Amino acid sequence: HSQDLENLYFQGSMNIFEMLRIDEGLRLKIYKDTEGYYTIGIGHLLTKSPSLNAAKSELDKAIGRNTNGVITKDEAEKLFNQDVDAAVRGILRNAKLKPVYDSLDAVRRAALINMVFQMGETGVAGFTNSLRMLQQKRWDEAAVNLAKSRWYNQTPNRTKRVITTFRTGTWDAYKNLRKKLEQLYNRYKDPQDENKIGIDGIQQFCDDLALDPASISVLIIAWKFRAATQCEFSKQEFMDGMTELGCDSIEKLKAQIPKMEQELKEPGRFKDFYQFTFNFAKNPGQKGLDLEMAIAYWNLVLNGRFKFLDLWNKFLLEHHSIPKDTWNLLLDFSTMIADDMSNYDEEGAWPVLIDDFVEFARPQIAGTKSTTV
Ligand SMILES: CCN1C(=O)[C@@H](NC(=O)c2cccc(C)c2)[C@@H](c2ccc(F)cc2)c2c(C)nn([C@@H]3CC=CCC3)c21
Repeated sequence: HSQDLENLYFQGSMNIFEMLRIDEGLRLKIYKDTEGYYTIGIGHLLTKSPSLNAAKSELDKAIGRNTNGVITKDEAEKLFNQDVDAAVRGILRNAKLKPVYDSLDAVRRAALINMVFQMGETGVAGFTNSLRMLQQKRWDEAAVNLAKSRWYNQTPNRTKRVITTFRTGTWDAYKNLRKKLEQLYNRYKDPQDENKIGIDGIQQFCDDLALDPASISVLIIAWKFRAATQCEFSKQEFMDGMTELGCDSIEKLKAQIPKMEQELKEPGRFKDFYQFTFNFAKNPGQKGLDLEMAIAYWNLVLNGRFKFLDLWNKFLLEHHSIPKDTWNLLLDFSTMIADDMSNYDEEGAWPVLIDDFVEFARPQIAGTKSTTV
């Protein structure tokens, strides 16, 4: 088949796909991009349709099988290589980019393609002076000029690697990035399972970040890393997370923590974090979340947000598993409920647990109403 990766075995192992895997990241399951559009692989837009089934239909046509929205790394490379061929055709039609592209060696061509993926042809074509320097093989001067640009300020770590590629004509910046992340992962990995960081490694990670391991900030990091389960941090989770956060060091990750915290000020992002917590805390082998574990995580994530959290604790402690829908709807209850619960709609199809809670809260509510200020 024309797309077979065996047709590229004459190339080096480092290539444009592996470059963008480092600079942008790779997703093997359909996800929504910044604009809400279904995407997979390295930034491959599937459709603007709101229908996941439509996105799956487009993916199946492009891959050649029924994927149910999940592909392999090799399949993602085939999709990406088609996108590269299209980007190169565009470069070759562009009077502002063709001369420099033609003049460049293969490694530096990859750096230019990287730029086009990030900012489009129009954006790259704006770099008139730097492109002329590249065409003249004035590598150090091009590197200096590119570093003065807004591009550098927008994505400093990616831009530094692309600039180093123009400066040297080698893959050194990508070899160095990979080694840094490998050596950092090796500081944390479980000595008995190289595929994960265990509890001791998570503790070392927290210590290196100057985080109380009991801070909600730890769970915020797990959310940003899309961690599947508490007490484990898989190698893929660590590498994908450091990539998506643009960090190759603990110092850089430490600087990102306040930005992750700030994201939660949006109710939509807090809801995402709140819903993530359920699947993260649940035992993989169980369908629901044990009540005691639910209470612990509820107290971490809802303290200061749910005005009836203390009453909720008392209600549950006098109770005898929590499904996902009950977990999710507690946040909606917290958002709508009046300070005295007077606006609760019993016909609203809330979980029985919440119906019972509203009834249980009646003595406390009444007592407060008869208490002097
Ligand atoms: C504070 C809530 N938390 C967690 O967020 C856990 N994090 C994870 O595993 C983890 C997984 C992947 C990636 C990252 C960054 C974290 C885990 C834990 C915390 C600190 C620690 F160094 C080791 C483990 C844990 C434990 C054992 N308990 N919980 C408590 C649960 C409920 C309330 C308070 C804390 C925590």
